[PDB]
Amino acid sequence: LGANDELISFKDEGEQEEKSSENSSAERDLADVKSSLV
Amino acid sequence: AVVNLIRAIPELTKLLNDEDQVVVNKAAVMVHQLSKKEASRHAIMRSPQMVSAIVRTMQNTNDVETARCTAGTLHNLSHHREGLLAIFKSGGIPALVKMLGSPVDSVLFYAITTLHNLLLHQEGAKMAVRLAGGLQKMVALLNKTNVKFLAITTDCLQILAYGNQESKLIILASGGPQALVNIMRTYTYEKLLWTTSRVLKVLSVCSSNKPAIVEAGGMQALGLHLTDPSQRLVQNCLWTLRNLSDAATKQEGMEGLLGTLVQLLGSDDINVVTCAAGILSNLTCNNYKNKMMVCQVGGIEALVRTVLRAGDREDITEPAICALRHLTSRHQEAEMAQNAVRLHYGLPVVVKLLHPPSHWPLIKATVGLIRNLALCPANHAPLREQGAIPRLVQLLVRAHQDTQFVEGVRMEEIVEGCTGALHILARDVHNRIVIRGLNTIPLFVQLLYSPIENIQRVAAGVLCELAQDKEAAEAIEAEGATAPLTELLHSRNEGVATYAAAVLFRMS
Repeated sequence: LGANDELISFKDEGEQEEKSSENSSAERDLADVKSSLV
Repeated sequence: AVVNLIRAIPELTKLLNDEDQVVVNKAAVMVHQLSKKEASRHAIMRSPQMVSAIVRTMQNTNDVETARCTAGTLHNLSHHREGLLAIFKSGGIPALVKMLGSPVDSVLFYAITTLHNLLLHQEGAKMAVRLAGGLQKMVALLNKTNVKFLAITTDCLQILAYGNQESKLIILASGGPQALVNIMRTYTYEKLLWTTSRVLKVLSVCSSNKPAIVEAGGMQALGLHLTDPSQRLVQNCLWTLRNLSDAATKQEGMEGLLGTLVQLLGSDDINVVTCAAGILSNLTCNNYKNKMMVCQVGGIEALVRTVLRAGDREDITEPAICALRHLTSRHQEAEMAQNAVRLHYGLPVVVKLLHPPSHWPLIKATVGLIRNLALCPANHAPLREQGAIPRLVQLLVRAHQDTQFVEGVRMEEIVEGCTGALHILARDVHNRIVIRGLNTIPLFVQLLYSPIENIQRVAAGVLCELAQDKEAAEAIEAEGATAPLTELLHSRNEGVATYAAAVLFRMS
């Protein structure tokens, strides 16, 4: 009894970044990690 | 006696090219020692033949020390644009990718770190790595246990996969989702958790990767870190969880995640609130177990507060309302939930949402919630007093008019929803008077002619309730309802047939 449940799509919400904005850089965080590993 | 003790590059390049491997090995060591000094570096970087010889020796040698020295030399050259270019133009990428298969750590580390440097600053490096088969090699290395190495490897994957559907498919085919989820469930190193969450976020928008991440235990693994002190990590997990949510409605062991999500609704960060609401809405869809858990930890109250805080922001109210809709039907505590929405002061705002500026998607969901709330008799009067009936009728009339995708919603769904809500509200004698007074009977009779089975059912259902009152049964009969209701006795839908028989009995 009652309304039917339904899913919500966040397709656009998720595809927004990769389409409008350039990818971020993690060098600041990994620079020390890389030198240390080496 | 022995003199001349203490052009070097051109000499070493010749030695690395020597057919004698013992000579190559010794020359390799010397070149490496020289790469340690900035002065000797430029000399090496500026020699196309030197770099090429270093690259060739690395991938062809069978001596571990020579592999180590040449790989280390290239790593040392990768700190400068000129070095990166030379490595790139000399076939260094295919060589480095091959080195990713090395059984020696020092070699693997020089290789992955140098590749990361190429990917970050060398135009054309991403494509070359993909072509060389780097993606496949990298995913295979995710079973390594050095967390710093894993952090650099996963970031390489993120750089290569971002905005590239083909790369995401390659990662999927190599078993990337399971390996990434394992990392989230095993390690505590924040930088690795973060670089890994970034990859999962990128993959979560791929229709093929989504189901693989979920089945691997991704929802539970990401949920484990929603309370970590790292805001960037929490945000990445939340966005990823939301993208995956519509595919995780069949997963077990979600207790912990659901609990944390409800607590997150109380966040001052509106972005966290919005995501958690969206995730909760999808996870409660047709899963009584999840609804039970959400209700048990105060989800109704949290969601009502969320609706109140959201105002006219429909990216928050739609999921919060959809979630409340799911929580108020078909589960052991649905009755408790229907009452909680009222006891937590939510009836007035829920009814308000039926009015402009709300758009159809939100209105559709709100009608559905009111339909559920009406199942609880204690909600009959409050809903009437807030003006729910007149507005539901208004929406019905408008939607029906159109049927004789609007803003993304099928008006037929609004007709079905409003009429269903009215059917339940008509269980109350006082509501029947209001419904009757809005001259709705002629419209309800017309809906019996609807080609949509579910619309005929709710139409007959509301007429059935209204017919309980003589004068109403009379008005229904005067509208010529007898003919259609008689034909409906032969409906394929048990509800339609039963309701029709009930109205016919009452008209007589």
